[PDB]
Amino acid sequence: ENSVHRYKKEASNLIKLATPVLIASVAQTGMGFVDTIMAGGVSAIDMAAVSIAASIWLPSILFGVGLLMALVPVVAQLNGAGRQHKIPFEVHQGLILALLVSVPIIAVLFQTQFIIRFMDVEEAMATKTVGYMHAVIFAVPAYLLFQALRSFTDGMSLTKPAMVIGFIGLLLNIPLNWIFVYGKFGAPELGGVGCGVATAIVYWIMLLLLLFYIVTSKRLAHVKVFETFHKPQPKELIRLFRLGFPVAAALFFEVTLFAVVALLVAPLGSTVVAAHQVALNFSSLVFMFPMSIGAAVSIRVGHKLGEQDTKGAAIAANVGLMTGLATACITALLTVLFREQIALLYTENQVVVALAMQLLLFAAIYQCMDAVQVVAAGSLRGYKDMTAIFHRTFISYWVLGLPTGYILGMTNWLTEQPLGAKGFWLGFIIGLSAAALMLGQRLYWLQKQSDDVQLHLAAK
Ligand SMILES: [Rb+]
Repeated sequence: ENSVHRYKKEASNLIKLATPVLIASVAQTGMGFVDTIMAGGVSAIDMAAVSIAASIWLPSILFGVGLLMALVPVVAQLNGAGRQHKIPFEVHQGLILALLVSVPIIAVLFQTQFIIRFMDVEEAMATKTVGYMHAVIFAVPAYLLFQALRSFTDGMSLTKPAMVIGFIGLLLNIPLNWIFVYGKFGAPELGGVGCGVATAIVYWIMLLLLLFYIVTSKRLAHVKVFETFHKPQPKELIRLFRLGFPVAAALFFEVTLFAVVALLVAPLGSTVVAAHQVALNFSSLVFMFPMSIGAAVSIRVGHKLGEQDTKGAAIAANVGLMTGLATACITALLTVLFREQIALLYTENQVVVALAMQLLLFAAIYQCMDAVQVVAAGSLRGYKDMTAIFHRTFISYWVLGLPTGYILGMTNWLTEQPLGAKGFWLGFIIGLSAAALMLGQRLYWLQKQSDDVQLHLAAK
């Protein structure tokens, strides 16, 4: 029984979600730069590049409040095989809040879009172009919710819709852009106006997968149909909040903090690229990896949580964990080689490859400890309120990390080190391996007794 049944089902479960979830990222990122940079990038005169950049930036924060409307969707809990129903209303409910948020964000949207801060050039251009192409990315989150139930939750959990709008999504974007970003066959557009239009068509397709793969459930029924408002479930939404609030600010409010530091500590040279290029890019993607595992094990841990209420921990926990280290490990320890050519990455010259190669190094290891931090956290703890204190945990490694890490760049500015820039980039890792330690002492919390339905007695 020891490890036998563990790695067995552990392995399985993870992958069924693994491959799914992974490909999905290829959507986000894949589609992301694809139709985005491709056209509105080397076309609106690179004024497509930097312009559309700040564009979806603002959105970045937004999509943030969006994950709040996603841990709700981990609520794929009430199907521990138990209430394989009651979820339909639980869901419909979420979806509502979906809109009840996108709008609270449209505000921020329209207005600042008209305000920017300066008048560079992205103004007019990106500004309102993607501007109403953003009204588009409000109807997107609605779909996002669908994904909640299906996509990830997938009724019980059959994360397949990934590759659905996945391979299908990115595909579409491409030509939709072509003809629109300029193409012309009813109207020829511009870069920002482009990536943007491509976007309208996105939540379009998304809806497609929405209704479709969901109310069609080629395999199941036990679905939706009649729904309604709510004030107390919307108080449970205040729980969808007091669960989603701990994630929204976390990952994204933090997203701003992330931004903060680096920049602040980005005047440390032309390295900007080194740092920027290296770290950011490559990493971001390897990060994309362990995060994949998370929501898998996060949901996977959340379904096995609800059956006989067995040992999903050692499983989902000790499993998911054990493996991301591989991926982190494997990706990290494979990363090592790829420096030089990876370095290339952003098509240029020697431009940092050396220190880049060095900075490159920093990432491999981050990916490592980062991985560990992700998983446990957002996943196991991602189950519920842990999300509340996984959040606390979040900033614990933050303030400690960064200031410690910048003051590491700055320790050069203090004690002493071979390169304050690279090195400060590093202090950041300290943060992630630091917080990564933090959720470990969240070691289930005394593990689970019957304080499990207690988490769902404050979550139910
Ligand atoms: Rb990061």
